[PDB]
Amino acid sequence: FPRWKRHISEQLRRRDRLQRQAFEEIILQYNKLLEKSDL
Amino acid sequence: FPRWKRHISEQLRRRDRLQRQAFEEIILQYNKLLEKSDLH
Amino acid sequence: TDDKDVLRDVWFGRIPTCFTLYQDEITEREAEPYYLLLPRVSYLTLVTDKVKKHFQKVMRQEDISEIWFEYEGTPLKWHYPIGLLFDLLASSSALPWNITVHFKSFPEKDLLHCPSKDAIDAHFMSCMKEADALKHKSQVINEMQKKDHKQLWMGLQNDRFDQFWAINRKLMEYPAEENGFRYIPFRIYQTTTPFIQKLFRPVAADGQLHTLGDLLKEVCPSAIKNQVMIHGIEPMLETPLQWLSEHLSYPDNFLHISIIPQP
Amino acid sequence: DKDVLRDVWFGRIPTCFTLYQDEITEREAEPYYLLLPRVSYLTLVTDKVKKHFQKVMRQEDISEIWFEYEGTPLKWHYPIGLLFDLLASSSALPWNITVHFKSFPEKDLLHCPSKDAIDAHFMSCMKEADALKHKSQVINEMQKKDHKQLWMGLQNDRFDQFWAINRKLMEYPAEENGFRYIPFRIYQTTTERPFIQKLFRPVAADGQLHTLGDLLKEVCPSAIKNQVMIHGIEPMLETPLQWLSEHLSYPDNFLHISIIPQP
Repeated sequence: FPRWKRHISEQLRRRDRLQRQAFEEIILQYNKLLEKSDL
Repeated sequence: FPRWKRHISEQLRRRDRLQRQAFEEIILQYNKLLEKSDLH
Repeated sequence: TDDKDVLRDVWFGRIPTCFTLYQDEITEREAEPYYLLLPRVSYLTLVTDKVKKHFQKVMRQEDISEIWFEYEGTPLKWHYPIGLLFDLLASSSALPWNITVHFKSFPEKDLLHCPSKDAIDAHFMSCMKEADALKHKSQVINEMQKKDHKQLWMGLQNDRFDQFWAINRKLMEYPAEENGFRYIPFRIYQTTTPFIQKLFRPVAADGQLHTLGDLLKEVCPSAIKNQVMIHGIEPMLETPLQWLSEHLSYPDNFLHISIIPQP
Repeated sequence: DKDVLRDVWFGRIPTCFTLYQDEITEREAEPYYLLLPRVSYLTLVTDKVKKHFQKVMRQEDISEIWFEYEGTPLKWHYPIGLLFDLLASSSALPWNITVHFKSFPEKDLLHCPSKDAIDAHFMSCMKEADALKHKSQVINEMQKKDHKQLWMGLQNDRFDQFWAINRKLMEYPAEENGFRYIPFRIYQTTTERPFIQKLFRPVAADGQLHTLGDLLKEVCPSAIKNQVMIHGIEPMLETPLQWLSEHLSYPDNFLHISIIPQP
């Protein structure tokens, strides 16, 4: 499609990788342990 | 400090922001919680 | 609903966040930090109900005070969307976003109160109504039934993409003969949390589509080594503004655009 | 320059050790999160991992431990940093390593020896490195007590303790104006492919110093589309080789250089 639309939608995937994909898994396990730690 | 040396020193700090500083604190906190479960 | 793939990746944008309770705060027990993924498009006061409760247990039954958030000495103004706050305040720093949680010493003259979820609902509608006033002389937001307005809210609050854009697609539509919105809803933020907002039309007398660069040249002429950030990305200046207001706006239909330096 | 040595030494790699799914467990098994030293070896940093998973398996279930990334086993004698740069740079942090206790590939992967014997591979690598730099002159004049201090300095993450001995290994006679040969090893797409290690001198015929480009032109002209990666950074190809051998080596005095394509 045009130059810019491809370029914009690339960084959105790049951003989610850098910011969400990295911490999604660890933060999920952290919270699960946190709840389990409330006895 | 010449071009290559400056540029090398910047990446090393850039690398530490991205790889170490991002995960050190949360990984630390994760492990403290884990000992509490091992010892239920 | 044009390029839904771009819309969904914007809507579901997340930001890894670390919530730590302030040290001077009286606690009955040590309180571990709360880690969380915050939605970039929602509001800080709307999505932190789980965080608030986490620190309620550690603190005494008194205070029992309104919760506020601080990022390195600066109180966080909840009227700004979470994404805009992060992009503008903390993006150049290292993840996760480190937010301090307070309960005492509310900065009465620096930060507005947020008393009910209804009050968030209020701010959200004021922003949309202001947005539509620019795009269609208030024509579309007024012609929708009130059951459509409370659906837009329930869509944002409960993070349901389809439910939201069930109503929002109309607001992104325009009369075919005009080929664009009357005016584009945008706000440009400098380093501090006084923004800039003038009037700007998406199409000239030439008929050509205006880009992000055209906008800045006429509204914020101090960019171009500055970087221009929207939802965490730096779109090409060549990006047509009408397309941005359609696809890169926040649920309040505004283009919250942050201007930050590099590094 | 002493600041570079410290950030090379203390480099880390966030890693997630997930137990291979095939394995049977008495109770549920958590992933072990951890920061691995780029300069160390998988051999040293994994009793904490072995111990973490020790709990959830009966003796019958447990066998010799080994590590996989994306189907390919991980060599015990490649530095952790180099393994990551070559095999996992493009992937998302944290580094996802699979832990096994069954189906050791005797055909494709060397056994994990006693910790004693990684120490053997380390010291032989230093010995080979010193042979190139000094005609083996310096490490043959050290007390045995120094070899175990180099090793235990790497093992215990004590920087100044290690570089107490290693500084002598980085010195040269004044008249020579640099090492005789530079100890280096180049790695291409995978670990299984043989690395390159030839003879190459840091000072030219003229007296001018040779750069990284000269090494690559002479030894691997396929890196000139491709990325040249040392300790996670891409130094300018105008970087003097002698300086790199001095400052960007791993503790085994070698320049483990990776050649990897973009992005």
